[PDB]
Amino acid sequence: SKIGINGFGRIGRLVLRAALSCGAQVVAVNDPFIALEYMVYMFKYDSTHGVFKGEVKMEDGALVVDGKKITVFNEMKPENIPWSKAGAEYIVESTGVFTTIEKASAHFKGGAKKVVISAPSADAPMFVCGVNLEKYSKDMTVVSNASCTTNCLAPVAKVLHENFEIVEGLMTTVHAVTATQKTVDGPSAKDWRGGRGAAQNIIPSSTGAAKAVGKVIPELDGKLTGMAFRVPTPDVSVVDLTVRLGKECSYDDIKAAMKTASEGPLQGFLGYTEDDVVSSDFIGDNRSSIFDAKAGIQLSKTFVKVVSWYDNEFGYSQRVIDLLKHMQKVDSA
Amino acid sequence: SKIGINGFGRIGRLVLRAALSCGAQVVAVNDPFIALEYMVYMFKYDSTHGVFKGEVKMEDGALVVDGKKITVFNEMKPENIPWSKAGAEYIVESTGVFTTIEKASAHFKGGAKKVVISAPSADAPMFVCGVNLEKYSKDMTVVSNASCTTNCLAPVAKVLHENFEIVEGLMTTVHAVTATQKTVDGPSAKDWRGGRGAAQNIIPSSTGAAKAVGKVIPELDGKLTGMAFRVPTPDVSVVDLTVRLGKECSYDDIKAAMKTASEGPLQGFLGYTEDDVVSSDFIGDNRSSIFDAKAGIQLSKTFVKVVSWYDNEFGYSQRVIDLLKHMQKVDSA
Ligand SMILES: NC(=O)c1ccc[n+]([C@@H]2O[C@H](COP(=O)([O-])OP(=O)(O)OC[C@H]3O[C@@H](n4cnc5c(N)ncnc54)[C@H](O)[C@@H]3O)[C@@H](O)[C@H]2O)c1
Ligand SMILES: NC(=O)c1ccc[n+]([C@@H]2O[C@H](COP(=O)([O-])OP(=O)(O)OC[C@H]3O[C@@H](n4cnc5c(N)ncnc54)[C@H](O)[C@@H]3O)[C@@H](O)[C@H]2O)c1
Repeated sequence: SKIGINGFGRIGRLVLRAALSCGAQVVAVNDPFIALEYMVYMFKYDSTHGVFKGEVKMEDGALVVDGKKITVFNEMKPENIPWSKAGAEYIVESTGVFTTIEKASAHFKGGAKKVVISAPSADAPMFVCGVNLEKYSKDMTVVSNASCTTNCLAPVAKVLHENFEIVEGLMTTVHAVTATQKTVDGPSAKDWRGGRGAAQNIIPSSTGAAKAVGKVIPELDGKLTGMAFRVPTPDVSVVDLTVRLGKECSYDDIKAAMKTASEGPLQGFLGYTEDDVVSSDFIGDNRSSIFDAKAGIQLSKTFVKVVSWYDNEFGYSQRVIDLLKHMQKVDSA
Repeated sequence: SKIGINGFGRIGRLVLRAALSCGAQVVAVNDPFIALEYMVYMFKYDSTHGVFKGEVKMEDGALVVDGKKITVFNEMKPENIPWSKAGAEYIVESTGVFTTIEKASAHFKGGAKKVVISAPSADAPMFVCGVNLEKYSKDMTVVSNASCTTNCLAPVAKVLHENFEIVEGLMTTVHAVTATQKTVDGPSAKDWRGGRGAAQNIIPSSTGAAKAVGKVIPELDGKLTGMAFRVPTPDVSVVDLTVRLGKECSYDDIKAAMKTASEGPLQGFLGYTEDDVVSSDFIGDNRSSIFDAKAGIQLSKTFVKVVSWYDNEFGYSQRVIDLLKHMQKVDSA
């Protein structure tokens, strides 16, 4: 394609990494609070996933990724930052704060052209590879890729709602740690989630599963809402989902619905292991939304329980890249 | 006496809790980030060491810590922040930045007088219990309380030296705790110490061991040096040591010298016990530096290896307080 990145730190690494092996092309990297030498060791060496490969070294004004000429920009606040340099018309922002068109688009001034991001957003285009279909078209400057939780779910709905329709359902996600969770105990910050923890506590926490879903698959777009529980589980996570249903259920029926369908188009999204209680392995299995039958599956007529999953950290990597290609083609096509 | 604190965070809780039960009088803590309501829940709230009795509450812009009317100060930078104002005559300091007369006296600025600090202090009076003896006189306005490690350590010498003089001492800490260590993997900041962990991956690193020890009896100063190992362990900690000396030995012999002497002057510092290898229990055992014969022991005549215990969180506290009383009385005199 041809792109650059906000935040060498988690999501990025792969974006860069996946874009390289996974998808493709060339670029540049934007990270004040991480320097040249670092980019190398850092991106190369990561606790969750293992190590890199290739060569993680800097030569000429920059870092050499499988020699695919790459660079680092220090800058705080995109504007400040070039981006013009290299010509990375398609940009991926991990970030945190940076949510919404302004700052996103702002990016443009410094350079940019198209912007697609890691994280939900109230104002601005919202997306994911699952149901995205026709949604995104040239009209577009910027778009977003559903949260770790969100992207995973959108898929689940499809076969359940479309095939089973769906009325009234709620949820929880037992999760693997994000940047935000701290060691020992102490302060915290916004929306709180009491930042008292790490190794000691199973921590209650919330989310925008509804909104995201709805917009990803409106119809739904209200018939859902959610919350969550964080554990020391560093990398990787699973979700529990609840629903009531019009067409009558058979646990045999459901997991199958997904399976057959699963086979289908969806691919980078789906899964279905009858296999057997896999904890949280995945973690670089190489799967998008990926679910299973049995697990803690349970059944009755109009009411049922289902559970799918995540391998967030990474998994998100592949559908941003997934989109970047869709995006790429779409726009310039 | 009369005190105030730099940053409601770890040490402080106790700093205060203790000073409250253990020592006394009262205070007002300093912190732009940590707020009013916040404080009470926070302090009162620690899975690690526990939950507080009495009651932690916010009134007329003050915290009611076991009644004893209390103040909270919102300033970034001491100088900036009042002191005297609230009647805070002695001031302990909970940070690394602030270490040294520069910022130190600063507190004086706002309105202090006596300063006492969590952590070593190359520039300025430095100290520990055992050796702290006469050392501390009105002469000084500010003194530094050694690191978690160091205080636990200084104990070693005392016995090793007087017991065997000693011409060669070295060491290793099985450590845990401290924020910097970030979840998963990323930046970290100055000095390296790789904040590349938590649960997965242990982290090499060095600090306050040999070097400092000296001031608490330089005699030894030189015949020593140190480095440390950190486990995902939240709180508690163990030190290992090695030395060669003037002899007359047996692991039995040694523990005995320390035991007897242990009882002796030192008491609230030292120990012995036994209990095979006990464990990292001592998480609020209720003692300073505490060691054990058995735990682990190795022997070769003019050379042996030993181990000790320092519950950093809870431990250092008693000792700083321990000093707050000494200091106090010391100067007023
Ligand atoms: N962490 C996950 O597992 C995960 C999963 C899915 C989505 N996300 C999304 O990723 C984003 C952050 O997650 P991450 O762990 O991959 O990020 P990260 O915190 O590891 O990235 C932040 C780092 O990027 C660099 N950076 C670039 N621009 C910066 C700026 N303006 N200010 C400060 N630092 C800047 C700095 O090195 C900074 O420390 C969030 O939007 C989050 O919702 C994260
Ligand atoms: N952690 C230990 O086990 C241990 C043991 C002995 C000594 N110490 C000493 O404690 C200090 C840090 O360790 P800790 O975890 O016990 O402390 P903490 O990090 O975890 O305490 C820091 C607190 O100060 C606040 N703060 C932030 N910026 C500040 C500023 N500019 N001025 C004042 N307060 C500010 C923070 O918000 C937080 O509440 C170091 O000086 C260290 O040498 C720690």
